[PDB]
Amino acid sequence: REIVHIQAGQCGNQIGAKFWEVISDEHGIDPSGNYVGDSDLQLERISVYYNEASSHKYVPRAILVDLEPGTMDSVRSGAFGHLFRPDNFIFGQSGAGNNWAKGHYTEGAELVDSVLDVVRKECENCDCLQGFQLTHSLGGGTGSGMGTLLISKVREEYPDRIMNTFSVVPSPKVSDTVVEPYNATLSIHQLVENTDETYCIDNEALYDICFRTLKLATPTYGDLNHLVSATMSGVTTSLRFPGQLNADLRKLAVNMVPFPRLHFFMPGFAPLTARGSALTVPELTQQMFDAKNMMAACDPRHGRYLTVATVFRGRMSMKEVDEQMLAIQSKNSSYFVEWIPNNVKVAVCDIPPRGLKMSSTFIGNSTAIQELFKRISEQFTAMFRRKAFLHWYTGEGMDEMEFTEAESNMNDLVSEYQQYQDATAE
Amino acid sequence: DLGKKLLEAARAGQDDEVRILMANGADVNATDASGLTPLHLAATYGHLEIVEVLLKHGADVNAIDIMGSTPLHLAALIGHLEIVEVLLKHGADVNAVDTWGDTPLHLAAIMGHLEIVEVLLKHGADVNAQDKFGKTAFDISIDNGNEDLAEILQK
Amino acid sequence: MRECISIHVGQAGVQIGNACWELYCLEHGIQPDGQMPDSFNTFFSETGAGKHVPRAVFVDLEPTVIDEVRTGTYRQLFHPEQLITGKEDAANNYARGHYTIGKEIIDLVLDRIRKLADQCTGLQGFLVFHSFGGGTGSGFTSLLMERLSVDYGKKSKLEFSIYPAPQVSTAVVEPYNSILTTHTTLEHSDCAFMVDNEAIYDICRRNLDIERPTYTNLNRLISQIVSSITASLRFDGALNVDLTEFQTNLVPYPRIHFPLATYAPVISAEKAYHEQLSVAEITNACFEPANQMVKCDPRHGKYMACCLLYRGDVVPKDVNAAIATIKTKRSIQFVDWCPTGFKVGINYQPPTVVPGGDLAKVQRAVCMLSNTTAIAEAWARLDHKFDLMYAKRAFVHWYVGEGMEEGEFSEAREDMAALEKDYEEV
Ligand SMILES: Nc1nc2c(ncn2[C@@H]2O[C@H](COP(=O)(O)OP(=O)(O)OP(=O)(O)O)[C@@H](O)[C@H]2O)c(=O)[nH]1
Ligand SMILES: Nc1nc2c(ncn2[C@@H]2O[C@H](COP(=O)(O)OP(=O)(O)O)[C@@H](O)[C@H]2O)c(=O)[nH]1
Ligand SMILES: COC(=O)Nc1nc2ccc(C(=O)c3ccccc3)cc2[nH]1
Ligand SMILES: [Cl-]
Ligand SMILES: [Cl-]
Ligand SMILES: [Mg+2]
Repeated sequence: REIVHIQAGQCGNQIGAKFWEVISDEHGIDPSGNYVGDSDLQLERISVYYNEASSHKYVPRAILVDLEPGTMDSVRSGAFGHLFRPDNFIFGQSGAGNNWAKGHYTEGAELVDSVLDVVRKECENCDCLQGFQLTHSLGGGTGSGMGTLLISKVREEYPDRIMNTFSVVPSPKVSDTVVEPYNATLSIHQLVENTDETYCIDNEALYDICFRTLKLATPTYGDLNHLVSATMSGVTTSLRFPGQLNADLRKLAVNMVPFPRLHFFMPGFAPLTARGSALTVPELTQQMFDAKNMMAACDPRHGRYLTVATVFRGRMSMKEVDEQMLAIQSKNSSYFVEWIPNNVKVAVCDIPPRGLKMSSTFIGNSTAIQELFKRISEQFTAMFRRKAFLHWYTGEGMDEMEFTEAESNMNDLVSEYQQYQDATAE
Repeated sequence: DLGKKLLEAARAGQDDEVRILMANGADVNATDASGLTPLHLAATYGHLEIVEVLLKHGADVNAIDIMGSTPLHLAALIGHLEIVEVLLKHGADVNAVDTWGDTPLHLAAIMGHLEIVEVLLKHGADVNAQDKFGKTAFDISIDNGNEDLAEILQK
Repeated sequence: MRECISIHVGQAGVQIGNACWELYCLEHGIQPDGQMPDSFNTFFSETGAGKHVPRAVFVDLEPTVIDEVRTGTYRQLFHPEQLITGKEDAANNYARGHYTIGKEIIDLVLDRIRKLADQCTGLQGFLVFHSFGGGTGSGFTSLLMERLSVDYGKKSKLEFSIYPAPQVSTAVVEPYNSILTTHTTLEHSDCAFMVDNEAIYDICRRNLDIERPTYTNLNRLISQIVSSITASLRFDGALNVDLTEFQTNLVPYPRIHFPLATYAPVISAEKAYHEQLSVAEITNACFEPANQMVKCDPRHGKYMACCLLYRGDVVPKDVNAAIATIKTKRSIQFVDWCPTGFKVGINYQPPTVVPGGDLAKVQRAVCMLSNTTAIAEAWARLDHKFDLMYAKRAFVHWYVGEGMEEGEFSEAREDMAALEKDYEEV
């Protein structure tokens, strides 16, 4: 039933705040916690993300974490900033300086226990805890370094709970800091072993969408986060609203993850809109299979789909949906592995998102995601070959062979995808 | 030894401690264990004022470490645009190849330093230079779908 | 008067049990509160207040579905202690339903069943409703069947099993669960009536003019067929008067205990003035594949047994004449070691249809239960989907992580291979 949300670091807290603004509006929740909605459907599954306080007040089951005090002040200044439980703000004083080592072994380790005490308090309150949800970047130090430390500590305490992450992947197009490949490679190692699902939210792709499709000369983090919050809203639709699907996180992962290490998804969304600016079902179905709509800078046609889940939101003909979805598979039958029968599934929710009569969200488990990891591995290897900036990490206790291991594990993952990309039914 | 102290002073960016060490005869072209010189380290960590001072006093702009890395390789990898321009102005080999077959254009391409890419091209970067896997800088931009970089490499 | 206890496992079982007991009540003139202004005592106990209470248990590992029974029109009908729910479901994982989560509630389910059996003067056995694809309908059912064979060794056990169809399912692991539960249940079940959701789906579309059938559309049609299969147990007829007789008339060999059901006529409620179909017409429709519960071609197979269960205004002489015509048909080939004959039962009550359903009233209807080798085609389809996924070990880690050994996959698959061979050797 209940989900415990965590958001770590500057990026984690920023996209995490935007997620709560979006689904709160969908559920008709006031910035003070008061429900002021029209429909009863807005409340059926409200307990999944909201604790039901005394005065008919709904309080996000969210924990906010950061070694930087600044980002916490900015959350409260937001529209819904005072909706969060004050005691669920856990922040250090020093900051992470974009150093994965500082977040994972040094400052982060000093603060991780204080964070788990807050997680435990939220958990014991849950009737039947469904899983954990984390938002964070992989290129920084707090979200990447301390986020993955949090995941492994949460995995120890709650081994039988699902752990999904919305992980933002670094791109030179968004932040120029050149240690991000280090931080992301060290983190992806952690995610491969300790998360059940990971949504690859690639800043490369977010920028390209804004810059080339939405024609935004200079995309801001708000332009990028508009795409992220809309994606996260659709990805969690089946959990938050009544409809065909009644599945918990565990059931959603069981049918999407054929292999334990291949749980990194390509999320997509249609239509793509800029902040403040209706498609047919065929135009919706075509768009979300189109490379331009992917939130991970990968071309699906360069790989093969293992599993695909799509959720349509709005009032629309289910039959027309079934036919279009059928139209794509048979037309592109080669891009879907033939050794997982019926691997493309569809769901519909009559309640559309804010400002749209029609929308659809795409969740792909595609071998083409290896293009993302090969891009990071290439940058990682360019820096690591020249040993540039390693002192920042070895000075924080890290061993140098941790870098070789992360690189090695990164490439084993790439090889796994390529293995199943070439396998046949025979 | 004054060479080790000039190396460390150039890494940390201590401008004043560089000229003092150079005032007591510090080897401007001193090498560490891996063959890096003060100019390698100042260019790696964005210390422009030390880069220019070293070049005014006998620094080999095209010195190479054990792995064949020149100062321009490192400045291009890390993204220091001004340092890249100074080095070229003082005769940096725009097409120096290291032990991995990489040229400064390769490393600027890999790391998405588009401004450096353009500068290197304007100074004669070889678009046909192949690394030890056969990739040119344009191959790298196609393989990782970098449309912005590919357009730059085609003009 | 020998009692029968119905057990409904998982969402599919529960929701189909709802439609069945809904229909049972109407056929015996029982109100939703059990009040009534003899024969049906086999399925309904009788209290001192005159309340007729189903001899039924509903079991699910999460409470969403059974909670609607506890608040629907029939909240008064059932024993409340016979509506049993856990809090966390099997996540479409056979292993969860059988090994980890299922074992946390099995003892309670048995004690509640014992309570019902203690009120039986001569318990015949159990009717078990469940899906193949669900983790509860598969894993917990096979666990329940194993435990019932130990505690009720002499009693008979019948299954109504929902065979998976991609058109109305969002799970990809259903082939696994389907073979796993069949393997471990085969030896503990005396007779099993499989319901192919695709067959019910096509019937709802072709005969009932329903473009997008819901689970309610399917279940009302399914319950109409279950009712006609169990009618003999509730109306003191001549044919199949006790559970033991199902096996005698339909199962010449214990492993080949999957009879094919064919029901006719299915007419849309919009055609309230259709010309009534003769006995000969509805009988010939029992040999049209389009009316069968499992999709397969009996013309390829051979009959080992054949029962015709008529309901309504049916004169025995017209049945003998219609069968006389059927025996000339070349498509109907019996095995050489069986009486080439049809066991006939007639229930002169006019068929009942639920108010709110999609079926027109008819004066006469029939259900043919036949044990044909052709149903092995339905096993072949499942076995093939199983083979494609298990060749790459896809999804297997989900099961191994829930108290199951990988060897059980191949052990179950070999059992299926031996079952297909059993059909070939007949
Ligand atoms: N005919 C029919 N089929 C159903 C119904 N509900 C679910 N199914 C089918 O059953 C399969 C899914 O398994 P469920 O029965 O829903 O799962 P479960 O037994 O509750 O076990 P869990 O995995 O723990 O949820 C799919 O093939 C569905 O198409 C129903 O009401 N009627
Ligand atoms: N989309 C998005 N990405 C961000 C945001 N803030 C930082 N990032 C990315 O995250 C990386 C920097 O990590 P950051 O979260 O700032 O470090 P941390 O605070 O220590 O966890 C860079 O790749 C940034 O592009 C944001 O608001 N939105
Ligand atoms: C907080 O973390 C998550 O929300 N994780 C997550 N995983 C998912 C997988 C699938 C879906 C669907 O919408 C769906 C659509 C059609 C058929 C089946 C499922 C939704 C998911 N959400
Ligand atoms: Cl579907
Ligand atoms: Cl006969
Ligand atoms: Mg269920």
